[PDB]
Amino acid sequence: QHLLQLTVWGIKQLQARILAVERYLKDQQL
Amino acid sequence: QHLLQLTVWGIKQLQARILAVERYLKDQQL
Amino acid sequence: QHLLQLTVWGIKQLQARILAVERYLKDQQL
Repeated sequence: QHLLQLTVWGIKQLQARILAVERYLKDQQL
Repeated sequence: QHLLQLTVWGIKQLQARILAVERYLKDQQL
Repeated sequence: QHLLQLTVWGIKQLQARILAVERYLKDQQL
């Protein structure tokens, strides 16, 4: 129903996925 | 014209780019 | 105040973070 709210949530989900990738690179020492 | 529609599409495009990175890490065995 | 404007900016910020990851993979030769 509230698509703008949904995009805010979607952006947060994608932020968490990018953060997990950044952290993975750090943790695996690339 | 419909900027909220455009942000939905943009989020989908970024999702595909993050997915490609996740898959690359897996495929290259990091 | 203008949440749709804010999501456009947020998407741009996430795009820059994904781009930095893509470039990192290239530069580190994975």
